[PDB]
Amino acid sequence: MELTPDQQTLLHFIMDSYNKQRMPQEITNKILKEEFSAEENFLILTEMATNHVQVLVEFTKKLPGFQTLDHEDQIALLKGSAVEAMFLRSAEIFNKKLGHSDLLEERIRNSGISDEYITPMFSFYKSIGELKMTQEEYALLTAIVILSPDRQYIKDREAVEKLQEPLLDVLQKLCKIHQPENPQHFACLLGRLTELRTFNHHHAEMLMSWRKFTPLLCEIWDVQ
Amino acid sequence: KENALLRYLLDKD
Ligand SMILES: CC(C)(C)c1ccc(C(=O)Nc2ccccc2C(=O)Nc2ccc(C(=O)O)cc2)cc1
Repeated sequence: MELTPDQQTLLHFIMDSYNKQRMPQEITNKILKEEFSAEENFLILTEMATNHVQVLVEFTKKLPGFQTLDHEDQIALLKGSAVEAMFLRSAEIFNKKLGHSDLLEERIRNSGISDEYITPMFSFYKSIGELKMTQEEYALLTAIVILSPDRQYIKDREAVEKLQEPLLDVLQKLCKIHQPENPQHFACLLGRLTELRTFNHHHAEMLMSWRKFTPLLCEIWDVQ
Repeated sequence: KENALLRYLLDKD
């Protein structure tokens, strides 16, 4: 259908905050021209992960109605969404980087991370590509992931639900406009989130194989 | 306290 005036306001707010996304030229130049080693590659990944969290915190705080929620809840939502948001955000790097991806992919495959973890996540990046999601879709999807009622340790789940549902309605409308031909597009995006949820177990296993780590990463990931 | 860094970042600006 067509977005309501309130819905239009919500999308722009999400769009403005999301498009503040940054990739320090410093991180970009490391992947392209840097010591190609398992140790060096792992370090680059950590820097990117740390950078994402800083971006993620800014996007999360700016989220409409996020400031309303309980302070414990805000941390709980932020802690809950970190792995899923990071993988989705990393997935979005088909549009953003072009040469670099081959280097980035190789560095990721040589990080010393086990092969089993690599296949599913890369499959996800390839799988996510099929959707050919717009930037607006990525922003709405990330916000929905962040604003999850289901997250552990939430004192007031219902309050989180109200914020999340408006996003879903907006995202659903976007699918029709962006992809009028496919009526199953909204369902497909939701399905990916289910595939996204898998990574927390996968991410948790990766953590267990010690390799480093940044102070910000440790708090969010509950390291030690 | 626990999660001081996250709270500080959240309460930023
Ligand atoms: C070696 C071990 C498995 C313990 C490991 C290796 C790398 C890391 C890490 O810092 N990042 C990743 C590790 C494994 C698989 C994927 C990643 C990853 O995608 N990091 C990442 C997150 C967000 C962004 C971004 O959106 O800017 C970029 C990279 C953590 C643990």
